[PDB]
Amino acid sequence: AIHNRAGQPAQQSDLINVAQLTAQYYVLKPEAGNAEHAVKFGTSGHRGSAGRHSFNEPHILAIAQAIAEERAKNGITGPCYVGKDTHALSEPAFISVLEVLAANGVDVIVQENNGFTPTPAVSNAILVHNKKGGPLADGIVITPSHNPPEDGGIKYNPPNGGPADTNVTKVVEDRANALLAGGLQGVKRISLDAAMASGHVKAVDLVQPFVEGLADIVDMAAIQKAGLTLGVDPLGGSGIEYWKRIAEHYKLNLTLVNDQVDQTFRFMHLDKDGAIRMDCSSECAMAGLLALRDKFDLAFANDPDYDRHGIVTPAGLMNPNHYLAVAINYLFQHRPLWGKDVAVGKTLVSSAMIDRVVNDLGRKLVEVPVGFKWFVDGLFDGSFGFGGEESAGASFLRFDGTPWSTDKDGIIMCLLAAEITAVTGKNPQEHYNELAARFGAPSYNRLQASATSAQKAALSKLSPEMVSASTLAGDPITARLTAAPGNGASIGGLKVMTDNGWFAARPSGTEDAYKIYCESFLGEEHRKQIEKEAVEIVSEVLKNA
Amino acid sequence: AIHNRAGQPAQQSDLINVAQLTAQYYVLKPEAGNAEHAVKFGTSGHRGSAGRHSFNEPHILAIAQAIAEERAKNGITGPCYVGKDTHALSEPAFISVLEVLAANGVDVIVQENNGFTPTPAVSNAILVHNKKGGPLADGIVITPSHNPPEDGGIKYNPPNGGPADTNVTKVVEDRANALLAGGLQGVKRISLDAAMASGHVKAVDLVQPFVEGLADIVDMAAIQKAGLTLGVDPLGGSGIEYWKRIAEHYKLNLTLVNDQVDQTFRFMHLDKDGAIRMDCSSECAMAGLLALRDKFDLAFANDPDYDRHGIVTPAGLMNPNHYLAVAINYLFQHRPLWGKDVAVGKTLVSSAMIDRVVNDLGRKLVEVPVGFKWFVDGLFDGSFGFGGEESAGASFLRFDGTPWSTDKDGIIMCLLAAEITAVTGKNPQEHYNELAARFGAPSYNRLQASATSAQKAALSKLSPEMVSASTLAGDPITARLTAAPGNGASIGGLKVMTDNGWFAARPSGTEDAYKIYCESFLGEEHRKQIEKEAVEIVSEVLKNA
Ligand SMILES: [Mg+2]
Ligand SMILES: [Mg+2]
Repeated sequence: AIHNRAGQPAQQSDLINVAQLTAQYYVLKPEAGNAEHAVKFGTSGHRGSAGRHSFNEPHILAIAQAIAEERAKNGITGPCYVGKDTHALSEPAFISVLEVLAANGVDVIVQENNGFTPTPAVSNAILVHNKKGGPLADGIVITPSHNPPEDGGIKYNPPNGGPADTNVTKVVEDRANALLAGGLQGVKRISLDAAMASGHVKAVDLVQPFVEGLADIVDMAAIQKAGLTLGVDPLGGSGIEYWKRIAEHYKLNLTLVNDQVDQTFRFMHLDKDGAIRMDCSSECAMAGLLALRDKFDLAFANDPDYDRHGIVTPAGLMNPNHYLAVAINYLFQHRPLWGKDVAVGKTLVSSAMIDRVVNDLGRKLVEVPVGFKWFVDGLFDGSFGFGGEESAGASFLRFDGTPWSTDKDGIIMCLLAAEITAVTGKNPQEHYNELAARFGAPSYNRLQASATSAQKAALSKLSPEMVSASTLAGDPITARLTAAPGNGASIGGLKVMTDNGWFAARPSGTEDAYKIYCESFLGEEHRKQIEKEAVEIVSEVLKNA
Repeated sequence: AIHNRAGQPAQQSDLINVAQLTAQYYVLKPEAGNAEHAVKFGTSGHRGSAGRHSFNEPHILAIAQAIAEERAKNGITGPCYVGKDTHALSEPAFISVLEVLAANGVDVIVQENNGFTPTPAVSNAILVHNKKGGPLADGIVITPSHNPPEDGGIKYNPPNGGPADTNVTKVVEDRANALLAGGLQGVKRISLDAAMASGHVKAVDLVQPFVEGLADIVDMAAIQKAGLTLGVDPLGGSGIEYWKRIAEHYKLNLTLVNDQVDQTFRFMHLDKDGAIRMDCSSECAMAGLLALRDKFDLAFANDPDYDRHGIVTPAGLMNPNHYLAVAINYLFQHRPLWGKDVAVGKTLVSSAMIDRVVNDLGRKLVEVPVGFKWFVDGLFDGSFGFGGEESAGASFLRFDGTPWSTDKDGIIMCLLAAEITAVTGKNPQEHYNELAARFGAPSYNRLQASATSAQKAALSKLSPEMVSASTLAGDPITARLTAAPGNGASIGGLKVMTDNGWFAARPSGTEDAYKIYCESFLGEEHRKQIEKEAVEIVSEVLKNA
């Protein structure tokens, strides 16, 4: 809570001019020779804003062309599910995608009545389609997640239903930039009217199959029976009709605390930094729902692409790590059809409460570097029952151990909290309190500082031997890691562990800086000692960089 | 109220998708040969919606080109003041105008910071500019007035500051449609960036000079001294910053009841027909302010272009026709510099209360046909002190009898209500009560019935001798009119008068029907006898063909 208007309702002065920004998509163009305006198409696709010359018609035409080409080269001939969120720029982007996909002879499936579609609803659609064993489906999701109102995003999900990885994204990025440099000569395009008349664009209801399918992944009958008073802040996002449909279809006492869809997102409370950001895990952004927390047994919210979740109880907004540990602890004791081998995916900076829970359940922990990409294959083939990120995104398998969404799914994570409460009679925070009473209440913190460009490079080229420390804050070190133990993938940094605590140091992805994540099960003072020693270790190893 | 939800707050389901509509401006086009998609550029300019292929980039490019050409032909080489309202489609239309005007070498003056500008602010800017006597300025107002959120409009005001008349609009319309049929070949256009770099687009604050200028038309010192508690619903329109600046500059106890600017206009109460229409004279649309009316001595609202006014007191929303009479009766007794050479304008269908007031004051009444256009020249040369129309639009002179706005001005009409209240100690409704006591309370109504295109044609080609009746509802007929007595212009219908009442019949311009406006100073029963006989007279004079 840094900003002085953090947590306060947005004011008119905070808001964008939606129609102007949308005009800018068409009338402004990336600058020849300007790297800031180029396509940057990564793990979350390409994001930017029309007013900054970084999310405009030429970008989306170029990206859509590159995706059409790539998918064809990869032998994908089934439909492309194209979903969009509630950001303003998702509308012009969606149209550009249809124009180019249809021109390249791609069969596109869209939500009818220009509706909105969660990331996991695209993932789920792809998976359900491909299970049929015919021509392969893939998809595009037109969202910048929880970015502010002026931003747009677009990303690709290949036939395994998860985010595209760098083997695809880099080729797409280079191709799109080549097309921009070429004045879009290589872009094939037809008018929106022609695309709709072409037969290549099919409008369907994606909502009902997804909503009815939930019964195959969450215990909707136990939820119904419990008769809980449930609340949701849809945060003006892409799954607002999904929540309404879930309440209707499952006859739940589930109340939307507001039902606003507004491309200025003016209904939002401002985030910690005074911006309008639809972050379901942020206390400031969640101030609206938190002021009503006493009215519900359980409440929740989702970011605009509905791949992330925030869990509220009368006690407040749960810490996302705390919830992951509780979700895992519950699922692995309440999913008998999951094979003995089905494993638990965890990122290296997530809480070691996860480790403790997993060890207690006699289940395999597969620790991976940060990034949901590391869970996709294991969710897909059913070897990971669960994969989550401490950034409040996770997914888990259907009851029968087959995948539901291989991208993160905020809806199943929220409904899982309701299942937990219903089946056990205790909400997820009460469950966390019991974990803390059993194992101790860990103290977690993140630090950051500048590094020179050379130091930042050095930090990602360490070897365990470069670290001679044998103790960390009074305990014997049990591991010094530069690769994730679960999958052997490089951390691009360092993790050091003891039985009582750990730290991980990683370069920042966007600045010449590094971050240190650390956690102690002995408390605040012990954690502060870990911090001091982590900084000492990192300084020593980068001293010559 | 006709619609079940009239006067209710809009629901989400009532709202447009702003970015989609704005995208349609660019990606949809009018259908070649389809008259419904053609430019229709009349008294209010051209209005339509991008979603109906009637307000899209090609229309605006074509109209801007036609205006550039027409103004040059008419010897206008000073700047063009280009103002816009708060409708979504005003944003892309604004950009289109800039691109074409700059391409044509036209100097353009705009409100700084992409701000919004009332119709009368454009009119005033033109007049103030041209009083300096160099190259002539003109203007464009990008507004569809109070039309629903999905609509756009654009209209032209020549150097006399008033709405363009048919001698100009018909020519602009033909040229625009020729350009459309010609695939925009004769349209000169440069990019928005080029237009901004060209030096042809100058941004200024139009607000401050307008606000400071008000002291030369309304008695702001008297209003200040009275210390009234005033309220305003800006109705998310183009003058919202004007009301704020007025309050601050003149140190008034004037509160905005909301300060929303929202291209969905979701804050509105639904109009009589369930649409979202920003009509300041509609009780349904004004339900929000009316709910708050006990909080203020006097309150105001304006339609999005701020050329019309709504006057509220604790008794409710004033009937616009009543307010005109009150405005005239007050002004001509509180404007000593408007000598005997300054007349009162009145349209054909306005109340005969105006006749009574004007006679009582020993002033000249100039009765004109329906249409504000008939007041422009008289306002411009000072020979008309005031001219208003029944739909709550009017203007009047500065204190010294020179023009302020030759288009309708909502701001001066709202502030006049405050001046009346401050100077006299009686609000405008209280003044109407006194007029009713002096002259009787007239009973006014409008009737309509079906008419063949042929009967409507006959209706407009009548002569006084065709009305053989010598009495109307028991009184001798004192006038049988087919031309307006004040300026001799054809009325395109018939008006019959006695000392106690009158009716006027005109063909409908939008339906196969005729309309009869009727009023009696004897009361409702007498008015109904006037109706009966009017229908008989109309039937008779049209029994022909
Ligand atoms: Mg997200
Ligand atoms: Mg208007």
